[PDB]
Amino acid sequence: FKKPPINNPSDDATIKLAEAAVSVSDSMLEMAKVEKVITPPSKDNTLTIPNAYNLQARASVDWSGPIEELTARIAKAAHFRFRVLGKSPSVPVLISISTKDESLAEILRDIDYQAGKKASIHVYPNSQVVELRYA
Amino acid sequence: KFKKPPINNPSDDATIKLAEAAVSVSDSMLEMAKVEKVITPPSKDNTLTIPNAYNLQARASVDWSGPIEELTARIAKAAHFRFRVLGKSPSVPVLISISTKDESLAEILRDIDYQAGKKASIHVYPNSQVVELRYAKI
Amino acid sequence: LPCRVDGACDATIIKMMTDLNKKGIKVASVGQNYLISIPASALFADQSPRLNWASYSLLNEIAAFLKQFRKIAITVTSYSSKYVSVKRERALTLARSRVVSEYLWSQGVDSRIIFTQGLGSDKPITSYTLGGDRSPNARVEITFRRAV
Amino acid sequence: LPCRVDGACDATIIKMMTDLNKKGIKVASVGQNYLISIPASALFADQSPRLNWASYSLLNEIAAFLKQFRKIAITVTSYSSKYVSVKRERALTLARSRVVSEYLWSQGVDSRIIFTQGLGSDKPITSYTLGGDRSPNARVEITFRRAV
Amino acid sequence: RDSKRKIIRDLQKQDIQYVEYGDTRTLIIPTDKYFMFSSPRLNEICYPGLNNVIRLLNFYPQSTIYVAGFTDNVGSRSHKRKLSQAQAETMMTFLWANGIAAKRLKAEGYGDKNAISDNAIIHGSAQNRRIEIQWF
Amino acid sequence: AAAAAAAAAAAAAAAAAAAAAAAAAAAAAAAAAAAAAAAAAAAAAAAAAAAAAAAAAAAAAAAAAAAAAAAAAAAAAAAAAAAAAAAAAAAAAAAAAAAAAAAAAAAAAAAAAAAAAAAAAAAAAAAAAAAAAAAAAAAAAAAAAAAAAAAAAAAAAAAAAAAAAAAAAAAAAAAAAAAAAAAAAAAAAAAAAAAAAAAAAAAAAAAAAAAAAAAAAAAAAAAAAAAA
Amino acid sequence: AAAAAAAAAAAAAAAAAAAAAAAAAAAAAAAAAAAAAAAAAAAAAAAAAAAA
Amino acid sequence: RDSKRKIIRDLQKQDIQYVEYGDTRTLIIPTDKYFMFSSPRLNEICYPGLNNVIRLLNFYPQSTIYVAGFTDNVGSRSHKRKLSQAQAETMMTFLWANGIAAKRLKAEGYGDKNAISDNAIIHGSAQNRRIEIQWF
Repeated sequence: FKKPPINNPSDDATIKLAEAAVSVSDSMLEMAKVEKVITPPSKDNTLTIPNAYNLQARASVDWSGPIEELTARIAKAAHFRFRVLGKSPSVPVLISISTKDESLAEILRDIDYQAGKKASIHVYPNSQVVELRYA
Repeated sequence: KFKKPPINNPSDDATIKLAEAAVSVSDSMLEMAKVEKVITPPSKDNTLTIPNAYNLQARASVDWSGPIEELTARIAKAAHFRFRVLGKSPSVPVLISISTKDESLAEILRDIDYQAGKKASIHVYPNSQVVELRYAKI
Repeated sequence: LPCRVDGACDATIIKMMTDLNKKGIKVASVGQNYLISIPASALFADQSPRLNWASYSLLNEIAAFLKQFRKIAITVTSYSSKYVSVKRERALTLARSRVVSEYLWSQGVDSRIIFTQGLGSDKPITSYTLGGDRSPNARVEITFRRAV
Repeated sequence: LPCRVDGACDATIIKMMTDLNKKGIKVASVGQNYLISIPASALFADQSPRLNWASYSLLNEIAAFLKQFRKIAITVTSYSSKYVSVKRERALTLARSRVVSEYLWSQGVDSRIIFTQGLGSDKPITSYTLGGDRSPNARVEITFRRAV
Repeated sequence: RDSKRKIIRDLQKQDIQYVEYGDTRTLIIPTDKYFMFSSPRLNEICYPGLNNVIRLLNFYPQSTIYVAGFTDNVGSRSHKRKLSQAQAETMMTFLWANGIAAKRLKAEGYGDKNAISDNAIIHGSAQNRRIEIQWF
Repeated sequence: AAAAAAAAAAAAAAAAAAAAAAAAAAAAAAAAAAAAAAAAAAAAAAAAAAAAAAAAAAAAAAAAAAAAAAAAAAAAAAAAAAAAAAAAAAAAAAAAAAAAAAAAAAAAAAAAAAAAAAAAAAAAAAAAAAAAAAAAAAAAAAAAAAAAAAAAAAAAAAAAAAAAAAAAAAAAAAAAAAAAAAAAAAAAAAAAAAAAAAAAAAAAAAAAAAAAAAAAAAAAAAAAAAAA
Repeated sequence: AAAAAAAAAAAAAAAAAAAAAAAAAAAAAAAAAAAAAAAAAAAAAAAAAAAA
Repeated sequence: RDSKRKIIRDLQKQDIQYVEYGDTRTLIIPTDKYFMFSSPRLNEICYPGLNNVIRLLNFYPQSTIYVAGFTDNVGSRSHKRKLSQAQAETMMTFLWANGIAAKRLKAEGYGDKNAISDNAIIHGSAQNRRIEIQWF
């Protein structure tokens, strides 16, 4: 022998309350469907994982501040050269990564992300150089 | 002997007037959602940015009202997907509240992705095994 | 006043834990990871995703045991021995675990997530492969971690 | 003070409802749609728009049953079996229903509308077509919805 | 004690309406106690109503069966229609799987478009949430 | 007793005897070729009312419309029928090619029946203890009564399906809008999630919805389709 | 290796078994694809499935 | 009184867990009472737990032996790994020196990477500090 559910709508008002809960909750969801506009992954603008074996080492960083200096250091932690193209403005592009262990290619993906469109990162792994670009 | 069919439990007037508020706010809710979905058509869903996977086709049932970090970390931990974030979290918490029963993990992440609309988004990269949660730029 | 007991007592926890181990549902208790292991003979019919009617009593002290703990995510995962193929097998065990978690959140858990999944004898606890659901490999397991 | 009962009691409602079903006037009670179905043998003479004198007693607990409910529109519609033509038949059933609604608003209804109409066996409740007004198809029906 | 008057008297006891109406015979089954909530999963604890309704309609083995599902005013009209259609359709499969031949049966869902009570009141909308079973 | 020619015979209700190895290609309009052995026909014909029957060693390849098909011992057909089909077999094998509308199929023996296109309205398939039917294009109301220890495999995208398996049968169904399943000691595999699904399992019975996990976009079980 | 129909954009396919639907507005009549039994007629231009 | 149920009952008495699990059998030994502190020196006063665990695994003389060491959240990850590795490795030498043949055994150290409880609470981290002994 089995039981009915415990918080079951077992009651002629509470069924109406809970059918309205299902109606509001899914009507919330297609509100979220219509205003949630996305990126397509083929047009996402963010940096990939650059699949180089120096960039799959295993790093650890706690920092807030101006973008160029973590990227210079993860170039020299990655044994990569560091180029900068563009001009850094008077207000600096400020990021924060506080991760106690993750992988340093995914640093550079979160760097490119938290830069956004104030700056950008590329990397060329055959030449082993990280570049930081402005706009 | 005469009997109407539904002889339910004794309800009280609290949930009587809660229910008949709840239906008027439900119909005002769906007439709003009808207006929004007609005067901008939804271009595109999120099945392209969260695509399904074998070992993401497990199922779960979840009630949850906290922030999105702990829930998406638990989904990816039981999906055997490495979870990461992009972007730092805002000081106000992006709070979701998922109350569903028996949905696949891929569609649960799609509901999480929709409910955190324009504050975060979930991306799943299934030829790798990562679930990322990325915050907004603001 | 604040509550001393949270609708549960430790004497009743070990009373259900002895009674479940006497009826053969083996409760492992490692750290705060709790495992209750249920043979699929003791719940379902053979090679079926269907409960027997008497086995909801077994699910009754499973659910009343799951009353007693503060828990965040129960995961329920099922696997049996080989019957036709691994694809038919994984469909069976996915339906198997999703049926027993549908009954467990019909009943009382204070869990926030039940994850539920099934595998195709990919993790078998003995090498002795006697038959169908009478195998001790053919089992569902309900594992969680007791929060604080 | 405001009134508790509105000139009616539920014990008297089911007392008239059992008594009307014992005398063969069948009271269907679906939701708040109420149907009382009256065979045309039990009121009129055969193929006539004329009441018998004893059948106003049957109309007496029909009208005293219709005291008991708060109602907005009673519709009374009559139909019998085929006698000459459907045109003569629909004239018969229109006169039939308008005569019984003339007596029902001579008597006490608290209805605001009685709609009243007749049909030409266009809706017959059995396929067995024995005769004239002794057919169980040959009937008037009084349907309404009990307001709040 | 195995007959019509016995089984209709205990369907009154487990609160399913029946109407005798000429040739048309109609069971009104509440979805609120014979379905788990807002779902086409049958309320499995209420099996003796389901066995007693199928025990009743072994008595009419040549009639075509209309089965129809009903909701109340909540939700979108699509949700009304698909939920009523799903519940009527799974009651139709219950009668087919308890042994009525499939071309006797007809499942159809109304999103309260017949509406045997008003949806503005609680107990009336509880009466509106139902399955009708008609046959001849 | 061979008959192999391309002509206009056109009126033959030919119930031939044994060893009638007729590989004809003639324009047989009013045709009913109920051969009894050794048929090895590879024609390009047009019949449109054929109530064909075929006994043992009947290999055929025809582009003609039939009306009824009967199998007796063992065969291998490849026919292109068009309009309607009343088909029955006995321990044989059969294949058909073009768009047919098979209303009823009763297989009470070991029948390896295949149809590459079945566009019907109500296909009632009754199976008994040995057969193997594999018919797949598009039905509108499928009624698969497998009373059988046998198999009914399908990728037939039916709009409504009603499959009942009685004693260790195995049926592979695919329902578009309506799924109706009853199983008893047997297996019913649902290869597509319907718009509304309902499945009931008896003693030791498995209605497992064995769709392929990791599809391109596997649609999840919604609120109207989530059964246990 | 498909078999199209003459109506508004239906096509059977005989790789293993399919009865899918096209669009017939971009006119991808390549007649050359990788048809699979997972509802995917992956043609030269685009991909087609059993439409719903 | 010389058997399995006797020796598992007194390993319950000197507070070492055992699990029966199909073929997998696992002893959970607390490092906090079976090792002197933050060291791979065995807690020599607690010899009857060590004799009783080796008296238990004379009963399985063909199984390969996995032995693994565990810590909690304190210290560097290198200190976690080398301390857990050192304690698992010296329990492996204890079983080898009490007479199990060396290619049955496998010592491996996890710096709480399996973590059978949370390290945020005192008694839970006490449960995390352990040695697992698995065999088949």
